[PDB]
This record gives sequence, structure tokens and C-alpha cells, in this order.
Amino acid sequence: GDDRELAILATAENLLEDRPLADISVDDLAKGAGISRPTFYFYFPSKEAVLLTLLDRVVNQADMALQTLAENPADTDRENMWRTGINVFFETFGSHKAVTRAGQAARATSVEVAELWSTFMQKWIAYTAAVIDAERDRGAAPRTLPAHELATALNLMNERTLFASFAGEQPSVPEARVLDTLVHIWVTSIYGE
Amino acid sequence: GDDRELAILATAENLLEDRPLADISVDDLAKGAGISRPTFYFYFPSKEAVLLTLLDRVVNQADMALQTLAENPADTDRENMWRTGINVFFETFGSHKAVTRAGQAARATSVEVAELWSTFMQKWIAYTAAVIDAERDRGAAPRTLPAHELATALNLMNERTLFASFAGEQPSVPEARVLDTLVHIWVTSIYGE
Ligand SMILES: CC1CCN(C(=O)NCCc2ccccc2F)CC1
Ligand SMILES: CC1CCN(C(=O)NCCc2ccccc2F)CC1
Repeated sequence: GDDRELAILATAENLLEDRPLADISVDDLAKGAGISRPTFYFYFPSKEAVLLTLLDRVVNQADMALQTLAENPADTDRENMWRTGINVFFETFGSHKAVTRAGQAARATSVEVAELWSTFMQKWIAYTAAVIDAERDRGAAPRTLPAHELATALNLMNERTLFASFAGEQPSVPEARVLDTLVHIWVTSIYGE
Repeated sequence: GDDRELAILATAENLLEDRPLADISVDDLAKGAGISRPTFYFYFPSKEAVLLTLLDRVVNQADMALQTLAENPADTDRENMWRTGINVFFETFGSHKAVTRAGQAARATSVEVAELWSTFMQKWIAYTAAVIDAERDRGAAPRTLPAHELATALNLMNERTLFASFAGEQPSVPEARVLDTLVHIWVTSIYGE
């Protein structure tokens, strides 16, 4: 039950490593999961719905990791605080490159996928702005841009830059340089006069 | 000749303001341009090719504006230098929101559109890095990140952030705040220790 379901999800994530969702069939997913096509339709209405569930898992995994961090302060300078936070997204999405890639592309064709990204990005921006505000209240960060607007641009930078790196797009920051690149821009823009 | 062609381009840009390219027909474009469908096929192979030509015009317009700037230094602080430069992209693409939007979306489905964006973004990143390097050589900017990697992330930030603003995406920086937001992040990340 949960097992045929997990098998479908696992097969899907595996096949997305070798080709886009458009070139993966329900027959492909049913075969890999060791079920029939009708049985597949019991668990999911479409291959699109399978991707939505995989994305939902990855996004929630990042979100839960960030919550864990937010409850367990690492005893560290402000630079490492931001780095450890950005690193949740670098490792979580970077550990699931095929779902990241397919799920980013599905934003264009799926209202549910677009709304999932939007909902979480809104949450992560709100948390970023809350942390900036705390830094300003403690006198460590200067009162420059509206915190929520700065948070929005930094979050959108990370989305575009991380995913371009993972995809090896031209242009992109090399994956082995992208964390240091983003941390630098976050720290200088949050603390800089 | 060039006139039926310009009419097709103008009709296309006008119709893209009210709906996506998928919901615009060649009949729609031929009618608006006051020609027949066969005559249309003389000027362009597809509605896709029409969008590519419109994008090509917008991208080259931004590029030519930047070249103009690069030959005519405004007598100004470093902050206004970067602002005037970012503003080329804000005004050029923001003056052509429907082509920007459709052309951004076509990256997913058109190798020629993806390669056009890539080619120009590579040029703009190279120029950004050249300016940063000049700032470092004159002793105004510190030698922090590799210039080309910093340039890449700042350019990708601007792409994602400007286009989200123009589209009114959730989340996005309000359009009336996006220039100041980007300039702040550019200046603090380029000059900041
Ligand atoms: C899809 C994208 C992926 C990249 N992304 C991202 O790196 N945000 C960083 C969020 C963050 C870092 C440090 C402290 C708090 C905090 F919220 C947003 C979502
Ligand atoms: C599609 C995107 C749109 C946004 N974008 C962009 O703002 N780049 C800024 C480029 C720049 C600014 C100042 C000086 C030199 C310089 F090159 C890149 C391309």
C-alpha cells in the first residue's frame, strides 16, 4: 500500500535522472514499481501527480531541516550562521537534482507545482526577514533596505543560482563555488552600510 | 516586405500582452498583420520563430544600450554607475514585458531561445566582471570572490528578480522597489570587505 506507493515514487525519481517527465510513461513507472498500469492509477491520477508528490517531499525535507536549525543555534559567527542555513538548501536540493530540475520546469505547466514552490518560498523569505530583523534589533546589522524586500531578492538569487549550478547551465557558478558565492553576497548585503 | 514583417512582429507583441503564445494562432497573427496565412509562412516558419525574432530585438536593444553607456561614462559615484547600468535592463525588459515573459518561458521548449539568452547573459557577465576587475585594479573594490563568479550570481539574481517583479509573481519585490533592492546588493557585494 504505502509500499507500492513508495515504489512508484522511487521509480519516478530514478527515471527522472535519465530523462524528462515527458519521456517517461505510466507504463514505465508501473513496470519499475512491479505493478500494472490500472493499479498505478489507483495510487496516482497521472505521472504529473507523482512528480508533485516527489517535489512536496523534497521541499518539506528542506523546510524541516531549516526548522531544526532554527531550534538548534550553532555557536558561531554571523557568517557561519548564514552559511549553515543556505547549506540546508544546497544539500537538500543538490541531493535530489532530478526532482529539483523536473519540479522547477513543471512550474510552467502545473498550478499545483507553482503554488507549492510559492508557498514554501514565501515561508523561507518570511524567516529570512525575521532573522535580518533580529540582527538589526541586536545592533549587528544596519537598517538599510526593507528587510522583507532584501530577503525576497536574496532568496530569488539563491533559487536561480543554485539550480543553474546543479544543472550545469551556461552561465552558472561551478557547484563547488556556489555556496561561498551566495554566502558572500548574503553577508555583505545584510551587514554592509 | 520589411513592412509585412514588422506588422507581423507588432501584432505578435500586441497579442502576447493578452495571452500566451500557445493561445495565439498563425491565423491570429496573419489577420492582425492584414495578410493571408500562406503569406505569413513566407516571412516566418512558425509563431515560435516570430517570438524568437521579437526576443532577439529586445535583447539586442538592451545590449546596444549597455554598449552606449560603456562608451559614455556618467560623472558620478560608483553606486550611480551600477544603478545606471542595472537600469538599462530594468527599462528595456520592463518596456517589453510580454516579450520578456513569453521569451523567458520559451527557454524550456526552444533551443534557439535558450541559446540566445545564454549568449547574451555570458556577454553581460563578462562585462560585469571586467568592470569589477577595473574597480579592484583602481583600489576602489577589495579582492574578495573571483570576479567572474560574483558577476555570474549577481546577473542571475537580476534575471530572476526583475522578471518576477514584472510578472507580479508571489513572491516578488514590488516593481517600484526592485531597482533600489538590486543596486544595494550589487554595491555591498562588490565593495564590501
Ligand atoms: C528554491 C529556493 C532554494 C534556495 N533558497 C535559499 O537558499 N534560501 C535561503 C534561506 C535561508 C538561509 C539562511 C537563513 C535563513 C534562510 F531562510 C530558497 C528557495
Ligand atoms: C536577463 C537578465 C536581465 C538582468 N541582467 C542584469 O541586470 N544585468 C546587469 C548588468 C550590468 C549592470 C551594471 C553594469 C554592467 C552590467 F553588465 C542580466 C540579464
